[PDB]
Amino acid sequence: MAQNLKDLAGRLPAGPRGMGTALKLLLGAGAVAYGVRESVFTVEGGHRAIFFNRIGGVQQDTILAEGLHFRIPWFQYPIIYDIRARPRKISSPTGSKDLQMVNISLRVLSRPNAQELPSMYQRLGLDYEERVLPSIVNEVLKSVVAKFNA
Amino acid sequence: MAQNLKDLAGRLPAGPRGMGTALKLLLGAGAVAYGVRESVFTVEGGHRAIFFNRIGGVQQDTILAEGLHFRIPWFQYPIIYDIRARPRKISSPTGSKDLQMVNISLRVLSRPNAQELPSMYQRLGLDYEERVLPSIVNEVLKSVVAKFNA
Amino acid sequence: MAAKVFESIGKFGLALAVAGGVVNSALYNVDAGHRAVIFDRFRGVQDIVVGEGTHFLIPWVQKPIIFDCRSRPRNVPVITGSKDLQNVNITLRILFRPVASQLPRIFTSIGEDYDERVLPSITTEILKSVVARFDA
Repeated sequence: MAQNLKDLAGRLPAGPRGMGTALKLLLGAGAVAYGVRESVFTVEGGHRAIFFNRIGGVQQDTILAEGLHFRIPWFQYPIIYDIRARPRKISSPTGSKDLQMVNISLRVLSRPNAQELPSMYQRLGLDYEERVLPSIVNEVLKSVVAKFNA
Repeated sequence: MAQNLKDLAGRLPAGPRGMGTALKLLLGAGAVAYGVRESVFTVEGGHRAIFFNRIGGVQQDTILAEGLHFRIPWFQYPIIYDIRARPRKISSPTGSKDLQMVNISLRVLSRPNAQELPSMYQRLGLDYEERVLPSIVNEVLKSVVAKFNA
Repeated sequence: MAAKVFESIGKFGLALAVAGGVVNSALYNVDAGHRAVIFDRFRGVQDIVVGEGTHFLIPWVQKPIIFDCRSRPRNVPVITGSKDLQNVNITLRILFRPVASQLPRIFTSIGEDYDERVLPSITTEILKSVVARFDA
């Protein structure tokens, strides 16, 4: 495979001095274009992306309104955080006051923040709501239904 | 096979006097490089090494911080001694005071010391922690639980 | 004269590209809520937490230790024996997070995955401690 590439490279005509410099400039322009391309998270309508990074520390200042906001590769990892709502529902079998097994459902509408995207995105994970809601709902229902009769 | 090697060696051109000395110098440099190479253990991140020793006993004094420390070849195989933590878990069924069988678990977090690595590794081998934890854990559990009813 | 100028331009461009590559490899922005730390052998991960600004790494020492210093909830179930000795299943949610400053030490001893080594042990031992003293 490498032999074919070498032969093709050699077969390129040895044009005047200007053509090589033009090719070098074109390659540089393409690289710069790719670098600039990555550099703004096109977070979908009604979404956000705080910066995602690793930076020997992490500064929670540059928090970033809809769409157009300023990333870089491995400097700003984005992930398109949906500040638009995402709902939830959780149930609970409680030993009620009469010790009757009370199965109560509970639809929790927890949404993600924009200028405090951090705690969400990384350590709560992209799956923040899943990590958060289930057993808090369970505690709620069991505590309050052990407090309430049928 | 040897005949082919002899023919290849003979086929090497008999050039001026200088390239022979140059080849000798290159061979010596390569040998020195390999000798240096074997002599610095890359005891992995967070690990350690004593001088695993083949002379003068195993001097239990020249112990080696993580990473940047030096093995002698054929006098120093610093197999990678993991001073980092490797957890453990040990259980025990005991006859409680009422002669009732009771299962008791106990997860231990035991680590080796860096500046007593010499006998830790020599004496207690690479697998110090496995050679150590179980019997003490079981002695403790049974001696304390035979005392403790169920 | 033109050929020399073109050669110098190409050499300068190559040098600029190399310098930019090095700078980018050492650099990475301000998210919120990690605090990575210089991962150095001589001292072990540098005792200093590397500050929350866009605070860098020098090459190859700080394998980005993504000290995700934000918060995570962790649910530990315990099948605890109550006073009447009824096997009660109790699931405890512990919200938790690491400490900014001592992320160096945290990696020298444990590593990036500090959290999972701890929460289950304390939580199980302690829910047992508690609900053992308590009835079904």
